[PDB]
Amino acid sequence: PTHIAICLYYKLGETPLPLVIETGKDAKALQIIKLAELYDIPVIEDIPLARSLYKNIHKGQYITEDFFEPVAQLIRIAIDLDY
Amino acid sequence: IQSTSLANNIKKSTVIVKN
Repeated sequence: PTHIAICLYYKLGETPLPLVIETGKDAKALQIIKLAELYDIPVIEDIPLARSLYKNIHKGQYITEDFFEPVAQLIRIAIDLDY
Repeated sequence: IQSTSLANNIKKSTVIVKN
């Protein structure tokens, strides 16, 4: 973790809460960001949020309460970004 | 292979957060 990337997924009635589906540090983080550009997936920079998610919510885990509001804000941004 | 499997996973993502 010079570089961190956290991939969040939310789909109604499927994921009960936002789900971390993938994470990466360093080269893998860089690759995730490059793949995001290729697939036009919204990417948002937030240093303390990225660190906290990386430390606390592992791949395949749902976010916990302390993350509800910041992640909810990210998802509201994302779903209309660059339309 | 990682890259093609990472892509196949990643591509459904709603949002990616980075530092």
